[PDB]
Amino acid sequence: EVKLVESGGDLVKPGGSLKLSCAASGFTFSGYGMSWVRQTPDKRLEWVATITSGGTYTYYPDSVKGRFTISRDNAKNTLYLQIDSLKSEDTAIYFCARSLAGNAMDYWGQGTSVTVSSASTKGPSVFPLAPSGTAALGCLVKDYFPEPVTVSWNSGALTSGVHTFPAVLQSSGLYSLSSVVTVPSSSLGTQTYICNVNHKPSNTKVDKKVEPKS
Amino acid sequence: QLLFNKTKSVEFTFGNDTVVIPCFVTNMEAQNTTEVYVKWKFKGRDIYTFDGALNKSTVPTDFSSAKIEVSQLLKGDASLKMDKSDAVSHTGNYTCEVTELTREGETIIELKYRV
Amino acid sequence: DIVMTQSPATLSVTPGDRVSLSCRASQTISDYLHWYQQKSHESPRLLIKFASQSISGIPSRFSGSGSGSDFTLSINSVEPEDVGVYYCQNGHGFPRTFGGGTKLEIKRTVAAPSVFIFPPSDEQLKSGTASVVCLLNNFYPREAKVQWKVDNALQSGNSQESVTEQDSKDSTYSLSSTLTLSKADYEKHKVYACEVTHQGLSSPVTKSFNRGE
Ligand SMILES: *[C@@H]1O[C@H](CO)[C@@H](O[C@@H]2O[C@H](CO)[C@@H](O[C@@H]3O[C@H](CO[C@H]4O[C@H](CO)[C@@H](O)[C@H](O)[C@@H]4O)[C@@H](O)[C@H](O[C@H]4O[C@H](CO)[C@@H](O)[C@H](O)[C@@H]4O)[C@@H]3O)[C@H](O)[C@H]2NC(C)=O)[C@H](O)[C@H]1NC(C)=O
Ligand SMILES: *[C@@H]1O[C@H](CO)[C@@H](O[C@@H]2O[C@H](CO)[C@@H](O[C@@H]3O[C@H](CO)[C@@H](O)[C@H](O)[C@@H]3O)[C@H](O)[C@H]2NC(C)=O)[C@H](O)[C@H]1NC(C)=O
Ligand SMILES: *[C@@H]1O[C@H](CO)[C@@H](O[C@@H]2O[C@H](CO)[C@@H](O)[C@H](O)[C@H]2NC(C)=O)[C@H](O)[C@H]1NC(C)=O
Ligand SMILES: *[C@@H]1O[C@H](CO)[C@@H](O)[C@H](O)[C@H]1NC(C)=O
Ligand SMILES: *[C@@H]1O[C@H](CO)[C@@H](O)[C@H](O)[C@H]1NC(C)=O
Repeated sequence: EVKLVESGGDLVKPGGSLKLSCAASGFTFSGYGMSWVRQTPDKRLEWVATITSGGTYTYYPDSVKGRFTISRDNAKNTLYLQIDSLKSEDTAIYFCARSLAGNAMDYWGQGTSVTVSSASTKGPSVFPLAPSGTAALGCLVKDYFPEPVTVSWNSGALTSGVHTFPAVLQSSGLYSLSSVVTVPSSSLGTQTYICNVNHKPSNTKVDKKVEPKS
Repeated sequence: QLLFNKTKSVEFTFGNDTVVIPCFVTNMEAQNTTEVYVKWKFKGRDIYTFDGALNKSTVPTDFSSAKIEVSQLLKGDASLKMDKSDAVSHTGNYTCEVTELTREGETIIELKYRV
Repeated sequence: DIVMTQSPATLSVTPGDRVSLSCRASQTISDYLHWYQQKSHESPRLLIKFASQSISGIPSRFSGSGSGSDFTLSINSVEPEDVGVYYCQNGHGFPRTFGGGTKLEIKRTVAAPSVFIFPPSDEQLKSGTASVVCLLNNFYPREAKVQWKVDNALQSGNSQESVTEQDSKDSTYSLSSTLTLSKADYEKHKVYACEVTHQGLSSPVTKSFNRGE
């Protein structure tokens, strides 16, 4: 199976530099053009770079021309995007894609997140949303920066009835997110419920057990 | 924009070995045919396509003999070859469209029957 | 500077409908136009290339048509799992540009929200801020009004809402509203109430608690 895995996204300050990477497998890497596409928080997609299968020719829109560099190592099946002189408008999810004629992109990676900001990273505080035939409980993941956080329940064993909501930007500049799960009311006090919060930009993981209030 | 060694028109007789309509891109930059798409048009209809990603050519029934030599494509040679019996009823303007990853171009050739 | 226009931005349709999505190009691009779908929390995937060529592994209900400047993606007998955003992309013209996307929503029967209220944790109250959370779970339509009352006094300007994308199975939405108070203001009142207005409720529904109960 064709598989593309981006890495290298991080929080970076304006004017800084960042090198994104994409590992490719499941196809003859050296036989295909490759591209990078970014998706801004408004959810619009923008093509930013394409490279031919031998690496010789590179193409960029005017918005990034002169400060993005795409490259590839066909012995290593790896695609790169170097971003220089970063601006706040470069904040986006960055996807690598296999490309065909007309830049039809028939396989995409999962994306890597880049945030351009002079603000410092901050890990979240995690508070219980304690349950009061169906009950609801959850975790409030408050005051972190930047996006994203990932939230799982019982280390991924609990998936049914879980809703993790879009984060909201507060007036302080930090993000706040809620994740809730609906469970049988008969499970409260007997079943253990733990929300696992991962905030890679601050290198913080938090697990919080959520119990009925005493 | 892809640029061409243009030709206004070519002529053929029934003494011609085969019918070749020239299409030569002078600034081709593709490095594998997966990056390339070739379309040949006649009187508004697509009469030959080569999809390089899929290694797949498509022709209508009145152009069943049309082909390009794929080994020559990355040299910029997208010339269409067809039998005389397919050509003799289809004289006129042909359009050659070549598309790469980010660049493309087209050129027009008139095929004429002379003796 | 080619411009790709997708209109409308949002399209609500009925399961079983034959749906058509529009894409318009600011210039002629013949049949060099591609279609992608991006489901929520996924990356885009190629549905159709060059206006009408189907991609291996794509459901056969997707097809495309059009040439020149106007293009259509067809979904014959749309399904609830087709909810998402659909993007066109030019294959000619520079740069390779994406349309703004059309978000496909599935219409279903009205489902009233299940409403839950959560008081702030004792732990958060220590640090000077109180967050009261109200959850509206698995409802349809998406339109829903949540009003906060504190000792039966309407609150304004101190709440934020967040809505999930439409679920691909039951075609419902979920919504959370968070009321943010200072700890000092929170300790001055007893009744915290979340009042929900929605089409599925014959009367606005209020969930409340008393601080310290
Ligand atoms: C333009 O790009 C195309 C592809 O887009 C190139 O054509 C490919 O060339 C590569 C490299 O020569 C071929 O890769 C080799 O594939 C062999 C198997 O492929 C066949 O069998 C599989 C089933 O497993 C089918 O799915 C497939 O359709 C084929 O029928 C392998 O046996 C080879 O393995 C060897 O090399 C690897 C390292 O890469 C070692 O790890 C192995 O041990 C072994 O030594 C190899 O993987 C590929 O098959 C070709 N694809 C097609 C579709 O033909 C063109 O060469 C390129 N044009 C240029 C560069 O001008
Ligand atoms: C389009 O199809 C052609 C075939 O019509 C593909 O070219 C062929 O690629 C295969 C596999 O790489 C070659 O077969 C193998 O070649 C090696 C190298 O000598 C040999 O050791 C193996 O035993 C086997 O013969 C084949 O030679 C080659 N043919 C030609 C004419 O180049 C081409 O890769 C395809 N392009 C695509 C799908 O983009
Ligand atoms: C039919 O045959 C004639 C004669 O071979 C071809 O004319 C030649 O075309 C080549 C390629 O363009 C030129 O290099 C020669 O100079 C041409 N010769 C003459 C005498 O003009 C013609 O191209 C063929 N027609 C088709 C449709 O293939
Ligand atoms: C275009 O014409 C020039 C001059 O005859 C020639 O040198 C060149 O090889 C041609 N290019 C192609 C792709 O045929
Ligand atoms: C071929 O095209 C040119 C313009 O591109 C035109 O002048 C000529 O008449 C055409 N030949 C026909 C229509 O037979």
